[PDB]
Amino acid sequence: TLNGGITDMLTELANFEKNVSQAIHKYNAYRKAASVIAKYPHKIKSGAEAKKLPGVGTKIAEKIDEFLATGKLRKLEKIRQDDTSSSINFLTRVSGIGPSAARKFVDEGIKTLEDLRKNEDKLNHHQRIGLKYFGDFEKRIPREEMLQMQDIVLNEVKKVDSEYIATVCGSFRRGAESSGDMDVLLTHPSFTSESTKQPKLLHQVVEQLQKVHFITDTLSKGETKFMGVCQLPSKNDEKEYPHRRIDIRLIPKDQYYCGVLYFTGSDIFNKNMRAHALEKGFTINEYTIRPLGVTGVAGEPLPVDSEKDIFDYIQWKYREPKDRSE
DNA sequence: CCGACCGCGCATCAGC
DNA sequence: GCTGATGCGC
DNA sequence: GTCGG
Ligand SMILES: Nc1nc2c(ncn2[C@H]2C[C@H](O)[C@@H](COP(=O)(O)OP(=O)(O)C(F)(F)P(=O)(O)O)O2)c(=O)[nH]1
Ligand SMILES: [Cl-]
Ligand SMILES: [Cl-]
Ligand SMILES: [Cl-]
Ligand SMILES: [Cl-]
Ligand SMILES: [Mg+2]
Ligand code: NA
Ligand code: NA
Ligand code: NA
Repeated sequence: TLNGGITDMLTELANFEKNVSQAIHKYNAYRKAASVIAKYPHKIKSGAEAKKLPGVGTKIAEKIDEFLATGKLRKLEKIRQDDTSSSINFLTRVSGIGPSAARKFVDEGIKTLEDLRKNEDKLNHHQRIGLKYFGDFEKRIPREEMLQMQDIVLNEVKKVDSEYIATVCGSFRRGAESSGDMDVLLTHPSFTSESTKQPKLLHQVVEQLQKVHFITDTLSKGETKFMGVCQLPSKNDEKEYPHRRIDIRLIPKDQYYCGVLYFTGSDIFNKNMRAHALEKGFTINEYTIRPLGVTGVAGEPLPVDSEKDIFDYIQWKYREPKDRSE
């Protein structure tokens, strides 16, 4: 929060480009700037000072001067005054409603929460759940609750099969004192890059968690990726906990490190690392790290036995989870 | 300049 | 039914 | 919107 004013501005600008302009590269350009500045250990005094940092160009330097000088940005002031922009930005806050759907709904006259509610018929399954838990999904999850949730998930998983290994990643693994959701990496010895000796591996876990009333809804579900809703159990007479978003990813056992790396994030950290990888002649995905042949085509997976091996391949000093929050 | 911007699972759709 | 592109999200 | 070659 040392430069909280500036970073909030950039993020607001990032959201505008993504949601309203549908300019994904401008979106990421603003995010990178916000990130590098959030990490800057000095209270910024000028755009020029800011331009020294990588990711901050001329355009953003100018905006920072305006912000430092007036405490606001006219460009944003107008965006906030624009009804269409405001409506699209809001609608995209519903899980399942993206830039396209948001703009389309506004085109039909659906611009508010009230509107969405009386038009459920026009929403797909995911969007319907996103609306239902609109309020809840906006709430943060205290680490204390993340710990209780972890306990439930690991123990329930263990009940299904002692050989499953469930790892909580995302901001939680990065040591965050609060998280936006719960991210679970799952592995079973019967599922490897070599073969799938047992079907319904993810299903079983999902089913067990639904049985105990932990998982309450499903946004989407496939063979290796579950995306849904969960809720901690409340005691007698106490208000129940808010519903939380939960993602579960089943990854081949032998590809755990690339998997835990990917799911630990952050998303921006992953983008930076994968980009750096390319520059170093490698391509990284949640399964493997492969070299780039002279042609520019990925080669065979390289041997990995720790998160650090991945960092070594691209000549990056290892960075603990707590330091990957970009 | 100007091309590149990480990589991929699931839901949905049009076209065959 | 299938494949492929697109939307959305992680 | 920003970067490198
Ligand atoms: N290669 C990519 N990896 C991505 C991307 N988005 C998410 N991820 C990865 C890294 C997250 O930690 C992880 C979980 O995705 P999530 O959105 O939950 O992020 P995080 O948990 O880090 C969080 F934003 F901090 P939260 O508010 O939930 O506490 O998924 C992406 O665009 N590319
Ligand atoms: Cl763009
Ligand atoms: Cl402003
Ligand atoms: Cl691996
Ligand atoms: Cl791969
Ligand atoms: Mg998360
Ligand atoms: Na710069
Ligand atoms: Na959304
Ligand atoms: Na998540």
